[PDB]
Amino acid sequence: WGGFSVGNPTLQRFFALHYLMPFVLAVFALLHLIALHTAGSSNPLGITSNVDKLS
Amino acid sequence: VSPKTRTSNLKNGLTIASESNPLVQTATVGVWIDAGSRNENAYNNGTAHFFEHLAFKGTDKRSQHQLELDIENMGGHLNAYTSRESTVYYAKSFKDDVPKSVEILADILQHSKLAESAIDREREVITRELEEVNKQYEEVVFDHLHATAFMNQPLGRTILGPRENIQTITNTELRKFITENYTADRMVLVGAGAVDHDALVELAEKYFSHLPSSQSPVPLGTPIPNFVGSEVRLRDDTMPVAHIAIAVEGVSWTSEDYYTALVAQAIIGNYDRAVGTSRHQGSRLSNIVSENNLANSFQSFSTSYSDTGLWGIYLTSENTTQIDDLVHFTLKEWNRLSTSVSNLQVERAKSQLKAGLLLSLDGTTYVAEDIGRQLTTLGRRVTPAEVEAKLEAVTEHDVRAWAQKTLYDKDIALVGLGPIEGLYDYNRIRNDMSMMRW
Ligand code: HEM
Repeated sequence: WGGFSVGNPTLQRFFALHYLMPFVLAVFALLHLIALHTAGSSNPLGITSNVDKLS
Repeated sequence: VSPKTRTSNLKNGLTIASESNPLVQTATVGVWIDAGSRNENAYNNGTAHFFEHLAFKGTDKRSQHQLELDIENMGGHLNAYTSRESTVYYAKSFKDDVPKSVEILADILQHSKLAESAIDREREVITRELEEVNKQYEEVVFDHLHATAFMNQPLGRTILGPRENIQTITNTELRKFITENYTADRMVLVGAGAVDHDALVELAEKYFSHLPSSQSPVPLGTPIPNFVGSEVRLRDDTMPVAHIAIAVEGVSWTSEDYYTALVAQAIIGNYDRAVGTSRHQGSRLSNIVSENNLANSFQSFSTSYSDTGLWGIYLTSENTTQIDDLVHFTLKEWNRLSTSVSNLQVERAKSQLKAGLLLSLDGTTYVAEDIGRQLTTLGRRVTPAEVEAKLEAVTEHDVRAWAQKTLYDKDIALVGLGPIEGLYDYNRIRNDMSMMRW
């Protein structure tokens, strides 16, 4: 809180972190796609799609 | 300047056409017929090719064995081939063996036995041919290309015909086919090499005078094809070489754009890594392909029929991870026929073609094939002077205008055979038929 209850210090720090967190989130979103790229997307049948790919 | 092609007719309407060459000692005489597989329907598809087998299986006079002996005794050989629009039967011999060869050809065309026993015997031979074309990859690719481009139309059918028809073709339908189609007004007797025209006309009067005339004589090379943008993929991961053909609807023999399409084809040209000169060719596609090892070969083609054609390219490649680049660069070179070609490429291609069209005719069989093809598609032999004038009339504006109406943003027929995993789907191939920057 930066104090003894929710107040000005809390609000100012939440603004700074709220601005930051979406950038961290974009990095992790990119990371999970790079991780996925090794296997590719799964598909609704649950089988391999290596036999039949589309751009 | 080559000797003049002499042309005479008989009363039935059989054309005789000759080009004498006193420097050779052999002669090619034969019969070019304006008829082929395209004249069959779906039920008798395969008949024309079936007949070609039976033509050499014995006549009313000479048996199969006698036929063999008679030709062996002549000294030369006989040859035949059936295409979609054309059938040919010719005999290469010595100068003075020409009357024998005309007599044998007249016999096998008019007086063939088509004996049930021989029909039944060939019915197995032809059935085996169905499982051995499979090896001739270029032919497999071109037959699928016609089948898809002219989907469910007569030009789309194969020459061999389906297995089903081979088992049901009778001597009746064979006889019917050759009676309807092998008429005098559809036939040209051609002689090239050591032939006298006047001698050949006499031999025609002796052997081909009792040929039927058709009821309604149309001119030679008289025909509606509706091209289908489409693809056939014959993926085979075990083959090391991919074979790919891409084509658009091209031009007929008598199109006004016939020479323009030949010039455009020459701008792309051919390439073969096995030929030493090919790395130095002027064609842009050739340079791209050779520098980057994209292909073993490519061959541009412009196939014509009486009422349509196919214009495109046939590629072979072992580079299985860069098929995409090969197709991409090929179609971007086609785009440039619409957007970029100038007098530089056009005049270079014209130079190359003016010679090429003459160079092709380097033996009596080639000359006879040229006279026969031109007589059965155009109704006349076109002199090299006329051909030189028609080529000279092609401008860069003509090429650009032709490519913009024929290639640019048009549907293609595409056939892939072999390890073609890297060949993208239809949309991505067809999207290369235009350039977003233009
Ligand atoms: C900002 C949030 C996220 C974004 C922008 C995002 C984006 C994507 C995209 C574009 C794909 C590939 C296309 C698709 O399958 O829909 C994908 C696949 C995937 N995502 Fe997400 N994602 C996000 C959050 C999450 C979350 C919260 C999870 C798991 C709890 C998740 C797990 C996955 C998995 C397992 C796949 C692979 C699914 C498959 O193709 O079979 N993602 N994501």
